Parts: sequence; structure tokens; C-alpha cells
Amino acid sequence: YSSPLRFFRNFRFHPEFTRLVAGGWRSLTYSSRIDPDKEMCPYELEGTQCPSGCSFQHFVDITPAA
Amino acid sequence: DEALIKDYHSIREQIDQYTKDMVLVMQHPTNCVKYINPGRLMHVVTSDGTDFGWGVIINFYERRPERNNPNPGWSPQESYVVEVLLRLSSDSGSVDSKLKDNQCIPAGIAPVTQKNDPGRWEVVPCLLSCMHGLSQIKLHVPDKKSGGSMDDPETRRRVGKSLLEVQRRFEDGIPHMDPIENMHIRDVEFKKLLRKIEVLESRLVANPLHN
Ligand SMILES: [Zn+2]
Repeated sequence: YSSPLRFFRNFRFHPEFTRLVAGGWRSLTYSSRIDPDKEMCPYELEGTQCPSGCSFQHFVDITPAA
Repeated sequence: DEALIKDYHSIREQIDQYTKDMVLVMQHPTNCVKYINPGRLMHVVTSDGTDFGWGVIINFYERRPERNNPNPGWSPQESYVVEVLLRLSSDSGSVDSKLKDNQCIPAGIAPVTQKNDPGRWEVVPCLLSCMHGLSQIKLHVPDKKSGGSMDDPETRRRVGKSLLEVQRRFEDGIPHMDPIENMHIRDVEFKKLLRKIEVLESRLVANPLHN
């Protein structure tokens, strides 16, 4: 069984959250630091180097705060 | 143990109906048009349950009724078409850009099912009623501050391959826009819908037939 609410933010408070989500509170899936209007860096996703001053969103920007 | 199977399925059927209601609200153009953005990922699942997985939104447009049929009776969720870059099975036929009056997705295509199959990335017209999730993640797509375009098969391959890589880096799943905290759906009845689903699920998992 898969809850339709499993990917929404209140699932973080479910008592089974840490037993069901491998990364727990560190999970990127439940991170509150993703800017929804900035594209993720395609150089990073491609294995190429960012240009100097790259202003895309990077994986280090979205790693959770708690 | 036979009246108890009845309670189990009654709970599952209440949950199924409330889920359909919740999905309709999230698919409603008043709530989602602002978030149908080129590069954002969309989970496409069709009317019959066929799961196309995650794709990349390329374009969005108001569906126009035919000549023939000025009032076709489309719901609001059926009144808009999202062009999504999806991964089709290698044996999927050519993609008909033009959806007819009664179609949610073109005919003759399907997701990759056979494990060997690498698939083929194509832009597929999908109704908003096929949107079963939106991601906070956006990928870079060719606008013309660049060049390139998804008419180019190699651009489609590259973007699709970066979609596979973003999925690999999200171990626990592509992050979903939360309908309250990211889409700002503030409706009082919508909060009630989510709470009722939660209460029923608590009852479902406490039932011994749940495993
Ligand atoms: Zn970069």
C-alpha cells in the first residue's frame, strides 16, 4: 500500500517516517530548501564543469537544514 | 473473516474516492496553471492507469474545440494540454501531436516495460487530467536565449538522460510540490480532504488484513 500523501510535507511527521524513508529528515525528497523557480545545473547533471559564476541551482544548495 | 474483508475494502474505496477528489483539485487550472512551467517535471499517469513516470514539461496550451464540436463538454482538467517529454517504449508508434476531442494522450504509445529496452524520448501531448504530480525540480530546456530545440532527437536524448540522472540522485523519490506549502492551495475543504485521508489510512493499517 502506498499513501497518496506520502510525498507531501506532512508525511515528515508520520510516526513511521524514519522507518519508511531511507534518508529520514536529511532526505532530499522532503527538503524545504529547493527553489522551485531555479533550474538545476545541467553541467552538474551531465558530468561537466560549471562555468565560472554558474547561477543554476546545485545539489549542495538544496541539502536539508535540520 | 468475511465481514472483515468487507470493512477493509470499504476503507480502501473511501480512500480511493477522496484521492480522486484531491487529485482533481490539484489538477484544476485555477490551482496549477501558475506551476506548469517549461522544465518542471511532471508525473504523467493516464485515465486507464498507465504510468508514464516522470517527464519534462516543454509547453502548455488551452485545448481548442473542433470545428464539429464547439461545446465538447470538457472538464477544466481536460481543457488544457501539456506537452511533456516522456520516455516511450521502443515499439511505440509515431506520436500524433494533435489530440482528438475524446483523448487524454495519443494512441499507440506506452512507457518502457521490458527491462532491456532503453526507450525513446518524445514530446507527448497530455491533458491536465494526466498530471499526478509536479516536482519542485526544473531542468534546463532549450529556450532561444540558447539554441537547440526538442525537435532535435539528440537534445531530447540529452534532456531525458539528465532526467534519469536527477532521479538517481533523489534516492527516496523526485520531490513533489506540496499542494499547500508549494502550490498555496488554501481551501478549507481541501485541508479537510487531506485530514480525512489520513484518518482512514490510520484505520486501514490497523486492520489485520493490511500487509
Ligand atoms: Zn553549475
